[PDB]
Amino acid sequence: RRPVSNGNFQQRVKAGDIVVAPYTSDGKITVKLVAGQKDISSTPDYDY
Amino acid sequence: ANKPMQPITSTANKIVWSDPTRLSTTFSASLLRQRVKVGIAELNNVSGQYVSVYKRPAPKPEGCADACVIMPNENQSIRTVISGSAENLATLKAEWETHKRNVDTLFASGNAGLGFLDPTAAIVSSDTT
Amino acid sequence: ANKPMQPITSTANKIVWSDPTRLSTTFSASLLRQRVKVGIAELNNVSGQYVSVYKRPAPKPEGCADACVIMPNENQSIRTVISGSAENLATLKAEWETHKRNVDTLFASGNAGLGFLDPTAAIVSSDTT
Amino acid sequence: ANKPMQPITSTANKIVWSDPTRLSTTFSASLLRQRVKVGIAELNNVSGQYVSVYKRPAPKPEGCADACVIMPNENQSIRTVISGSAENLATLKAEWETHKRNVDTLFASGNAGLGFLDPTAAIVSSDTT
Amino acid sequence: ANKPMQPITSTANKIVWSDPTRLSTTFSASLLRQRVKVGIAELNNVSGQYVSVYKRPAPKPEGCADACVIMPNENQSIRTVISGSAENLATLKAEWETHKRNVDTLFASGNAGLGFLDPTAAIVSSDTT
Repeated sequence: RRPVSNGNFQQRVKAGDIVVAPYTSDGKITVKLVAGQKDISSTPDYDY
Repeated sequence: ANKPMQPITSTANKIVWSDPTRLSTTFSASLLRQRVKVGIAELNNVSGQYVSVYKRPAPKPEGCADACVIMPNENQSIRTVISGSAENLATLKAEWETHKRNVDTLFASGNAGLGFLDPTAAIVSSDTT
Repeated sequence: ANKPMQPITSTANKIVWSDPTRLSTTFSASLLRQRVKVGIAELNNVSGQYVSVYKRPAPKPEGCADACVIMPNENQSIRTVISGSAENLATLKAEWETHKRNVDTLFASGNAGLGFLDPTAAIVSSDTT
Repeated sequence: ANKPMQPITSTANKIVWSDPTRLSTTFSASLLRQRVKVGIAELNNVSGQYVSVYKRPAPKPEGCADACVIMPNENQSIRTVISGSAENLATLKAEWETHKRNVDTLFASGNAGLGFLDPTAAIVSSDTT
Repeated sequence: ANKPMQPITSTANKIVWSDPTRLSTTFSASLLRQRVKVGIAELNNVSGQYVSVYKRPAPKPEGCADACVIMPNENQSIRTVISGSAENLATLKAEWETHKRNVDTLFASGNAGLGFLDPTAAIVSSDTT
């Protein structure tokens, strides 16, 4: 997070001024890596 | 060297240091970040109150070393404030250090501490020639 | 060793200065001298309030307005006050140095100007081991 | 091989611990600092209020089992307040350890916790001879 | 070889000791017992206040013992209370035993006496593994 306080924000808004400030809420970045079997070779066959 | 001081009231804005061997000696730094509008521009303002307090004992009269003679201790408060913008911090440093040289040439080397202020004492600006 | 200002108002109490090229920058110095009854003794206490003021314009909007579109100036002001018994001036000078060190070690050499307090910043007292 | 706990709520004055496995038990320690005049001389006074709470329901009437957990919880609180001048910690610690075996004589060896008094008990002061 | 105390004042609840050589030092103990009823259970509640107070002289200024210079005295008070049911007293001692080492680590071993709170102090709980 990168919070910023706008000084006397309440006093300015009471006076009527409009106040805008950049913000960045806390995030959550994740990656799943799922193992997968690979059929490297398959040739013989049988009948059922 | 000099005795390091440990924090007493650790806060996001206020940190107060005191000498463990002498709790009277304190140095607290109070800081305040703000987003300030002055004109057609947004600036952040950082204010730092830097105050150091020493409870110095009264001066020993004349030249007796003696021993167990206690005299009441008097306070010695030295408080500074800083006002400016973070984007101007680099140029604020120059003003801070030239403020130091202005003060010491007037107070440290000078005799303004005694109460005698000198109009002719030469002092120097911030920006170079 | 840069351009020196010259005084504008000389008085027994307050003396202000200003750079002739730019009257904006000033260096005020006011003194309040009192008598303090510490204990079975009288001492003189002086409150030397020193102010440095300079108007600095806001940084340019990434060089898209530039030519004579001058934005207002901020308030780069540093106020410092010193109080103490004139009889303990010499030791008060000593703590003035360690006051510089403590301020510089966290602000000049640190990022206190940005505003992040440093709990582990090394701060020492005037006294010596 | 006890079960250590970690702090759960910290403040410049109040720090609270609690065992993660059993959140009921806490060791909450508070500290209050003041400075006072006694012999027209400054002594820094420190007050440490240490609290340990525990909730362990087990009267256990004789030897039943199974559905005998319906018994209500009861509170056990043990609180310690330590006060004194910071300048005398070295000799104040001797008072603490003397206070330890002193109450242990009444509490640990004796049966004062049941509600009894033993005027014949051996109570000794910190001062030696 | 510590000097022992013997009772001064006897009361149904409060018993106090004092040293014959120095009457300033005292150690008191006041007990309070209540009848406590909960669901299908009877509890014997006992609250024992244990106050040990000394009247220690103020620290003599360093570098001198000389002819007696009478420093004033200050009160170093250590007080504890034990609250709980009577039946589980035997296993309450361990919690009191834990409260000993828990405080000793924070205060006696550490520097919390000066007012230095250590959130990293290694403190454990009554229950073991």
